[PDB]
Amino acid sequence: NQSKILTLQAYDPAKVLVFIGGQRVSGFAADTKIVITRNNDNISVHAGVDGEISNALSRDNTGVMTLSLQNTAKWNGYLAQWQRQANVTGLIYLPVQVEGSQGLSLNTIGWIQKQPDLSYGTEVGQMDWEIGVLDAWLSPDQIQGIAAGITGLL
Amino acid sequence: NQSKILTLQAYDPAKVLVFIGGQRVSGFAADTKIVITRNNDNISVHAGVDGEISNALSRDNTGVMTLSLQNTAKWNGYLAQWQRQANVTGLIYLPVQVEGSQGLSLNTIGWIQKQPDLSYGTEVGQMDWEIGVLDAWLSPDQIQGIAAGITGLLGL
Amino acid sequence: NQSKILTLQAYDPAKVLVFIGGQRVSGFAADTKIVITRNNDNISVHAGVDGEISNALSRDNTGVMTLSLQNTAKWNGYLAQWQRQANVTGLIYLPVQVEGSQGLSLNTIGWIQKQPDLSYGTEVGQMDWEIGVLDAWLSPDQIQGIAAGITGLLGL
Amino acid sequence: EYQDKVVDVEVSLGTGFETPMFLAMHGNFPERIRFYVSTAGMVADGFAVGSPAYQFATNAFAGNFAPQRVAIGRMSIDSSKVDFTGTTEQVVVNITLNKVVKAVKINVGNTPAQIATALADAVTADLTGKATAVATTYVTVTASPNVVSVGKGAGVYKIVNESSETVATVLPSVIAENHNWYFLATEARSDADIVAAAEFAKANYKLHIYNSTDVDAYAPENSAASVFDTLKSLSYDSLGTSDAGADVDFTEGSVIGAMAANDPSYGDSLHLKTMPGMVPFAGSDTQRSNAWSRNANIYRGLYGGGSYIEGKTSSGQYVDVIRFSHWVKFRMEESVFAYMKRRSDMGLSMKMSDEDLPVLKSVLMNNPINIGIRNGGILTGYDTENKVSYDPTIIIPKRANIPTNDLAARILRDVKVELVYNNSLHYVKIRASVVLDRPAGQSTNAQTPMSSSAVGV
Amino acid sequence: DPTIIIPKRANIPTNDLAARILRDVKVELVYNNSLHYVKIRASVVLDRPAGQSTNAQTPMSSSAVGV
Amino acid sequence: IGAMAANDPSYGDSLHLKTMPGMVPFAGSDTQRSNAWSRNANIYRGLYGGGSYIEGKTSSGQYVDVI
Repeated sequence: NQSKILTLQAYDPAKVLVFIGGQRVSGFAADTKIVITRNNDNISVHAGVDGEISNALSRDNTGVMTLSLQNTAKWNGYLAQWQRQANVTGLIYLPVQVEGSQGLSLNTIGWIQKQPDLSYGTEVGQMDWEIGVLDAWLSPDQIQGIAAGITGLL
Repeated sequence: NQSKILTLQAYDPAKVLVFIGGQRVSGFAADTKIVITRNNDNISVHAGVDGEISNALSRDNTGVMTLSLQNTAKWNGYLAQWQRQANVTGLIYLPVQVEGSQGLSLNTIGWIQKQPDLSYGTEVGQMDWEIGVLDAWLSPDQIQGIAAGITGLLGL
Repeated sequence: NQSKILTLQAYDPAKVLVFIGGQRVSGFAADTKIVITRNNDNISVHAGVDGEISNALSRDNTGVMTLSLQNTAKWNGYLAQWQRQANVTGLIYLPVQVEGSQGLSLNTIGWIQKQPDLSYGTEVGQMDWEIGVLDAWLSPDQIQGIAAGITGLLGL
Repeated sequence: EYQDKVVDVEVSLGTGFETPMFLAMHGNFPERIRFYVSTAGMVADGFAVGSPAYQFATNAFAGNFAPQRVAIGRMSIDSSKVDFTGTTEQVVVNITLNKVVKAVKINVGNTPAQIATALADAVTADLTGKATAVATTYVTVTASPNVVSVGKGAGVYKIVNESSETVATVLPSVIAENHNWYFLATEARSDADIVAAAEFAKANYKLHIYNSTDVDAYAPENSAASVFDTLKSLSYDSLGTSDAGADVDFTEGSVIGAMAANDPSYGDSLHLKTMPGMVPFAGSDTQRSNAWSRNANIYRGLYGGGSYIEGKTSSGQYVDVIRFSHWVKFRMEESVFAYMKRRSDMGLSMKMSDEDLPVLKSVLMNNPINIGIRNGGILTGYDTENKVSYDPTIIIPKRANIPTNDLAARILRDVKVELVYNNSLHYVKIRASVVLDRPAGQSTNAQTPMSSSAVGV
Repeated sequence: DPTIIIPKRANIPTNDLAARILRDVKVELVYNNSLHYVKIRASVVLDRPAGQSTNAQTPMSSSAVGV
Repeated sequence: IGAMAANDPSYGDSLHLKTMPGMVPFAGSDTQRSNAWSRNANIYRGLYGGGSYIEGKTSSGQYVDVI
């Protein structure tokens, strides 16, 4: 057996575009760029004493997306102004779309949940805005292939 | 014996349908949608003076149904308007149906018992409506293979 | 079905307005501003001797409203002075209005029921005023599309 | 389509499975196999009420396990014979040209010969000018290209169809045609015909059911003169049972009505099941023993009801075991075949390599095995006498063991499976005891009972 | 589920770049039908509700014989 | 042809058990099936409710997927 390359195109971080409200976000920090996590398990299991087991499907898809940005990016001021405006008026929902390079994607409606701490030191710091999303289901739209029907001997 | 899966498809909370008056109800909250309970036991026992036991079936079958909703749902306004109208005129009885998923179901006539208490706080609150129902006997209905099983039980 | 946002604008605690006598009240504390509750249920049920159920509407609609305030607010002094004046003369009834945000509201006439208990400790304390209200039926008011929904319910 | 009524409400008042196949002698249609869903469908096709096919169909649908669909075989009819032997109003139902129900009637010394000739005379112009009847105790009836059917209506007489076409050659014809049937039944109750059908049934993996009115069934245990002896001596498997009404209404349907919907995966026996349509066996105690040694099952009534007994086959093997084996075979090749087809439809057909062969363990454990464990048909666990486990095992060859010839031919073999069957309960014995004065006392030895003797030499 | 496809810059013909036109954007939807006509099949019993077989086994979904 | 046009040979897949939408199952007994096989005359045969093409042997005896 010979080793096989998975994808014919390399994973380029610059192709992972982030769109909030219709504008592209620029000025990301080092190390990680986007972190997407859910809040609860998808399926819960009720184990029985005798051995019978039953499962339930979760109806909650709330998630938290973390955006890391440098202190010198204008998007920090953008987010602060949006936070103030949403506070005074009341409308807090804006669209959020993330396009992956060679991975899964995401497209739902999000809001600003937590503001990050602001540190000042010898080096340029990092601030992690926490954005919450209505649904956190990742979508395999970019990949081509329909084998879900083929798979499954249930 | 080894382990076994009780059913084939998983229980889904969204598949449980609640109908009041003829419209589906949306706006449930927290981790408990509905709670159905009775008011009295089915049989009351009495001791004798020489060991005999006498059992008496109950003829009252009313119960309660607690509906948990967010205070941002329009069904709160619907119920409030219905309560005011019922107080003004007198009609209080409306149909109630609950179609459970992989579980027992209900179909009877209900009424509004007690209005919940609002609580404006930091987070979004929860209001619990007590809906009283005439008959509270749960029906197997969707579950199959019950008619055959019922005739299988022995007793004397 | 998938997930859905119940409303368009978020519930804001500061948008809830409380009026007593004709002045807005400021100085709320902790994580609970007001709590509105009733004293009795709307309908009481009685069992019969042969399965009949008889329901009787209640004709009492008084309730309680707990107001939570810091002990550094001037409205404490306002309420104390009002209580003393009411005891001396006899006038105890004043209007009370609560305008909820994305929720039910209230508009009735209230009175001061019980004076809270002070507690001077290390931290800043909390005083809870019980305000009794004549009518405690919550009104949909701001919520739109309620008149059409009310006529939609079926029943017999 | 146009619907005048927005809401329509029609009121009425008073209101898969293994399909069997019954090989009758008739000519009501040109085909050799037809499927019916109710007796009402058979009458429309010109089947006389009380005819062999009609009686079989109604018995089958009346059981607790009715198949809900039956197949009828076709054999050419050259003559039909109505025998009035035995003392006996005697209505005979006839249908001619598939357009008339000629229910001729007779009323009646009282010997068969009187009624035998009397009916033949009544047949003349009783219209009826398209068929003939000739007397002789019994009357011979023959059609011309006219569909003629005769069925019992009353009395003691019986119907004996006749045909020159031999069963041994017809069966290949009906299997070359639609083959979606499991139970095999026939009305050619001659000794040769039964044996021929039994031989064919085991070659094509069908199940052969038949009834016999022969008195030799329960003849003394040393006498071998019945069909049951011949089938037993050849080690065939067939569920033969002895009944008296078999030759009048063909009660084969009643037996099938209690098995068509019975799933083999439960290991459920045929013992003690009810047979709506049969009659209790009237033999004495010794006769029952004689039939038992013959492997000729009987339908015996106990405590007011009726119950089948022991379901044993000709070779001595229990029927449920025979049914279980067929179910394992049929539903094991199907699951493997289905999985292979799905792969080929995607273009990724299976290939004989170590990276894909192991998948067959998941396929076999899915459809045939796990279904047989939930229902209790297949035993599992550990045995402390044999000190051997009962878990199913599966072994799959690796690419290094496949002979080069099979690679050219693309055949995989030597796949091995292991199962354990779970037995039902048939007979129970009790040992009661009634005390009169005092319950038997016991020794005051409160020590733990030792399990072995110290001396071992 | 609705789907949307958008061309990439490598597939736009050079002529459309001069004219500044984007095309071949594709969308997909499914429409939900209302209800118009309903039919009922009522039945009135007179003596006894129709009895059922005591076969308490799970109903098999297919026939074993498939040839 | 409809079951081969888009099937690139590089996967080594064959015509065994593939579904032909429009052909009718072969009916000739079972011995007739044996005669055709020795003839290198493939047949469309129905099993377990569906239709399945059995073996794509060419006139010379070599399997089609090899050719």
